[PDB]
Amino acid sequence: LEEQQNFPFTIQGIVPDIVINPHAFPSRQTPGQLLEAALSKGIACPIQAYTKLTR
Amino acid sequence: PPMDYAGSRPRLMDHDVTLEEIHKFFVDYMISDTLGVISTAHLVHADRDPEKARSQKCLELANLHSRAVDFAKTGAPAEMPYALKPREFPDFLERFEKPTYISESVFGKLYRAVKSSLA
Amino acid sequence: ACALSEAAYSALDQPISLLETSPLLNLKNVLECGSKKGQREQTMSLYLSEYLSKKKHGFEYGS
Amino acid sequence: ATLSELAVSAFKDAYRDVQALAYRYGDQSNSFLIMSKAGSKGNIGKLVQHSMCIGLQNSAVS
Amino acid sequence: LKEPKIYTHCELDLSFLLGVSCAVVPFANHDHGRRVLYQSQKHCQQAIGFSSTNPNIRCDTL
Amino acid sequence: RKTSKFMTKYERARILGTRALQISMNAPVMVELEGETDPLEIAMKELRQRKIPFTIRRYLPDGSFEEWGVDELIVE
Amino acid sequence: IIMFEDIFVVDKLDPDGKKFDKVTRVEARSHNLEMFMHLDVNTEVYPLAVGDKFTLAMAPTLNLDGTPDTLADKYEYIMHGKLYKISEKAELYVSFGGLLMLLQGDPAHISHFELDQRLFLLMRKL
Amino acid sequence: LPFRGDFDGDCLHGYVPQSIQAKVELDELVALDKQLINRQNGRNLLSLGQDSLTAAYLVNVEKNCYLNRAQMQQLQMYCPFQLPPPAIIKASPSSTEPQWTGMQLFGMLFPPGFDYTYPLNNVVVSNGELLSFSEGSAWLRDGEGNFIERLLKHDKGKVLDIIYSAQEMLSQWLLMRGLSVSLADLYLS
RNA sequence: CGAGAGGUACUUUUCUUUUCUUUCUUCUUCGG
Ligand SMILES: [Mg+2]
Repeated sequence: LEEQQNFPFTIQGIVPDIVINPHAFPSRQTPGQLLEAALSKGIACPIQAYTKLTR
Repeated sequence: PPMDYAGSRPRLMDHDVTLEEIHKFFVDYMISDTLGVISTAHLVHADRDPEKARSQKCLELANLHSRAVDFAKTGAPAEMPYALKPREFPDFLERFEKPTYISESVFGKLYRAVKSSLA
Repeated sequence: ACALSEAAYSALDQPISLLETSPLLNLKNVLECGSKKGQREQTMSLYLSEYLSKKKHGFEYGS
Repeated sequence: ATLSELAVSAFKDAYRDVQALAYRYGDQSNSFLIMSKAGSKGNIGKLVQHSMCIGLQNSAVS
Repeated sequence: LKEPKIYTHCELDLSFLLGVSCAVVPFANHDHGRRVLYQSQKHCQQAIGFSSTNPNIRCDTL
Repeated sequence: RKTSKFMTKYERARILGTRALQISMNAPVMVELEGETDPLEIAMKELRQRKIPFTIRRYLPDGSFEEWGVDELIVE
Repeated sequence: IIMFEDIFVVDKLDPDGKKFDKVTRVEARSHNLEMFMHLDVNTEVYPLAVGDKFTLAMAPTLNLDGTPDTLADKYEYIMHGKLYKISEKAELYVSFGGLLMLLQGDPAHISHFELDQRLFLLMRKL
Repeated sequence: LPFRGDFDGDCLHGYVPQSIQAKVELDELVALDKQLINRQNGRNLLSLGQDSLTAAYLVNVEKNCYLNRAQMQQLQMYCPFQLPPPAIIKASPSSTEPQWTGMQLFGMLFPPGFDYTYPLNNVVVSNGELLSFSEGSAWLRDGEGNFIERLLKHDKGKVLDIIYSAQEMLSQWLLMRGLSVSLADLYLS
């Protein structure tokens, strides 16, 4: 349970919530969690026309 | 120690010669005739490689020569393989088109000893 | 026995093909080989002599 | 059963050149290549199924 | 369906061949077959979420 | 007393366990302690200084035995 | 103080690229000594093309006034390492903390170097 | 690796001894200081994990990510041995500080009287200094000639803190670097 | 106190250099 001041922070000030190991990905062979993360990130960030969006 | 003397197995047909198989043997003697390259490749592979006439590349060529001199007797070709041609000729040859190289064996010394005499 | 059982737990319990078997079953058949009966197979393995190599491709012709 | 047994081994050695394409196209900063060359977790057979193609799929049961 | 008219039948969706706990998993054909079997069977029944909109008529053990 | 000339670890772990139980039961230590209260720290020093009156009855599989001494044995 | 000074010119790079983000093992044949050289140079920090010339000094010290462990600041690629193999047409084997060197030349040019000694590597691109 | 488990919800039950005769022979035959040799094959029982193995591979195969003095003195706080010479006086005409290579950082875990040689990966260690390494593995993993087995054959009295210092220092270095898996690794182009 | 159910619990546990061949159409050797 790490404190908020010790996490690697993004330039917008967004600290991560749950940090997982990169080693669990080549053994378990789970692609699509990163795709779900990249889809849910592109949904939630604002566009600097929100219609016709890949949801 | 000496080498083997028994050649390949003879090929016997179940019928008589119809005077066309002799034509096929005469025409197919031109192709698959590598008798002109075995004695050349042995002479270069004994110049470029130490412990000459006792390495494996000399024994396969000595077996292929004994198989190729029996091509007029039995119908078994030589089949000279790849990765055995030298692609480089010594000094004691008349091949002035190949990318030759200076021979360090006794044959290069005997080739230079006549150039020392004709000078 | 612990060094053999540790190799027995950490072994593949799935067969490779229909002709071969699993590495666990191959260890089980070797360790439990004193059953003195079963399946009437009795597989043998013959070899070749030394003087067959005096001919050209003598081993293949002999086999 | 024997023609499949002589073809699984004939696919598994011809697939060794198909699996050798992850080093040409992949970069040296790839995390899967680093974790496979280090021997910590995974190999190139997991990276081929991740990126290029799954490959041979067979079962030992009739 | 659009270019060849040689089918005379069509499916509603390809993702409706799975269960109710498997068709809601995103990128289900991208993951390994052993890893989606954990999520669709064991991890879906143990995930704490909604319980009831009326906890007064429910006296269940836990 | 012509078997191994070296004290094994299995006999050492029992000799130290006996000496710790003896010192824990208020016995006079044969070695001079200098600022120590743990009985195992006194037992290891008594084993390394060869000042303990124990004898090892090393039994043989034939039926006989070979009575050894701690000071006769050596510890590495 | 300096026991080796020569004018090198490169001929080959081992990755032979621009942004490989790795170390490059150069191949430099020298003038008027016929000496071959292998050296791992960080191209991304210290750039080196194929065709340019550079000098190279190898001194065991830097302050040029004795005191074996004011300094030589006329170079731009000062390194430090140890010579661990003089196994000879002699050739040296110097490792600068992981970057390997192979100074192979005549046996008369390299004779004052001892075994397991600490020596530097001075370089300047003219 | 001795327990053959992971942090997965996997429980681990312990037994507390009561008598002193069972307590004396517990840390003399059963403890980790006595179970150093793997009894199955004669090699070492403990080895590097995954984060330490990846950070030990990446600190040796890069050879271009140099560290300064303030990073080396920070990483030396977890290392048992002293500081080597910097070995990089000037890497640039605008370089105003001496830098430190990656293989000198891994060389601070070895004792000064330690020698190691692996001919398959060109690993040469002399006088406690990693001198050469070129594109190889299995000398950091479990094997017949790994450096942990040679360190256990060297002293076998102070290796349990060398592995702990390595696991601390490599985790600090990999946190200074950062290992991640993105979509560019999956795309492979 | 015994039976019936569901659940935690084996995770990759052994693929090997990633540099392996297409620049091809080239003198048989000895003595009459
Ligand atoms: Mg687990």
